[PDB]
Amino acid sequence: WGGFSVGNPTLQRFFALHYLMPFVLAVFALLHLIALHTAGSSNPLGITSNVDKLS
Amino acid sequence: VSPKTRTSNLKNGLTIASESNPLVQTATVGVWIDAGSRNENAYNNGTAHFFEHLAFKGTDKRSQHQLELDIENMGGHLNAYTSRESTVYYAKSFKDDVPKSVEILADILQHSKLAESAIDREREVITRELEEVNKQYEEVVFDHLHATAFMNQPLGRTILGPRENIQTITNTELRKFITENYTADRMVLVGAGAVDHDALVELAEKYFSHLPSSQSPVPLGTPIPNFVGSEVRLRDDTMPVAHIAIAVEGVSWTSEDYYTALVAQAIIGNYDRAVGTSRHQGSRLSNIVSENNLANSFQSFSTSYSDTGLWGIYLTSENTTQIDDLVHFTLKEWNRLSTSVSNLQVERAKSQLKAGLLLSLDGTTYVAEDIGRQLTTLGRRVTPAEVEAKLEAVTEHDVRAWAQKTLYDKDIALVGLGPIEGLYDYNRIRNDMSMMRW
Repeated sequence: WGGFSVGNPTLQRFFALHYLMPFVLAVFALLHLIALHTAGSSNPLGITSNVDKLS
Repeated sequence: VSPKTRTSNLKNGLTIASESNPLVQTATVGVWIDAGSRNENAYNNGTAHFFEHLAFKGTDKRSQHQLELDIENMGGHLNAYTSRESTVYYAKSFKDDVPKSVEILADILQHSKLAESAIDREREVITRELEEVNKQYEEVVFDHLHATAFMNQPLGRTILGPRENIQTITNTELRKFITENYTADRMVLVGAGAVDHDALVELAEKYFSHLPSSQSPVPLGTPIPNFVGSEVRLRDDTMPVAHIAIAVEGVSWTSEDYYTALVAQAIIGNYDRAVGTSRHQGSRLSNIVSENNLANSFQSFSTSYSDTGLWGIYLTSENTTQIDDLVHFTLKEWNRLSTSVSNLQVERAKSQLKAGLLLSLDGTTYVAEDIGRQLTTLGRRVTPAEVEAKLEAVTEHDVRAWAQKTLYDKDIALVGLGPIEGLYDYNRIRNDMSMMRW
């Protein structure tokens, strides 16, 4: 809180962190796609798609 | 300046066409017919090809054995081939063996036995041919290309025909086919080399005078094809070489764009890594392909029929991870025929063709084939002077105009055979038929 209840210190720190967190989230979104790119997307049948790919 | 092609007719309407060469000692004589597999329907598809087998299986007079002996005694050989729109039967012999050879040809065409025993024997031979064309990759690719481009149309059928027809072809339907199609007004007797025209006309009057005329005599080379943009993929991961053909609808023999299409085809040209000169060719595609090792070969083609044609390229490549690049760069060179070609490329290609069209005719069989093809597709032999004039009339404006209506943003027919995992789907190939920058 930066104090003994929720107040100005809390609000100003939440602003700074709210601005930051979406950038962190974009990085992790990119990371999970890089990790996926090794196997590729799954598909609704649950089988390999290595037999039949589309751009 | 080559000797003049002499041309005469008989009363039935048989054309005789000859080009003498007193410098050679052999002569090619034969019969060029304006008929082929296209004249069959779906039920007798394969008949034309079947007949070609039976033509050498014995006549009313000479048996198969006697036929063999007769040709062996002449000293030369006989040859025949059936295509979609043309059938040829010719005989290469010595100068003075020409009357014998004309007599043998007239006999096998008019008076062939077509005995049930021989039909049954060939039915197995032809059945085996179905499972051995599989090896001739270029033929496989082009047969699938016609099948897809002219989907469910007569030009889309194969020459061999289906297995089912081979088992059901009778002597009746064979006889009917050759009676309807091998008429005098559709036939040209051609001589090249050591032949006298006047002698050939006499031999024609002696042997081909009792040929039927058709009821409605149209001119030679008289035909509606509706091209289908489409693809056939014959993936085979065990083959090391991919074979790919890409074509658009091209031009007929008598199109006004016939020469413009040949010039455009020559701008792209051919390439073969095994030929020493190919790395130095002027063609832009050739340079891209050789520098990057994208292909073993490519061959541009502009195939013509009476009422349509296919214009495109045939590629072979072992570079299975860069098939995308090969196709990409090929279609980007086609795009430049619409956007970028100038007098530079056009004049170069015209220079190359002016010679090429004459160079091709370097023996009596080549000359006879040229006379016969031209007489059965155009109704006349076009003199080299007329050909030189038609080529000279092709301008860069003509090429660009032709490409913009024939290639640019058009549907293609695409066939791939072999390790073609790297060949993208239809849309991505067809999207390369235009440039977003233009």
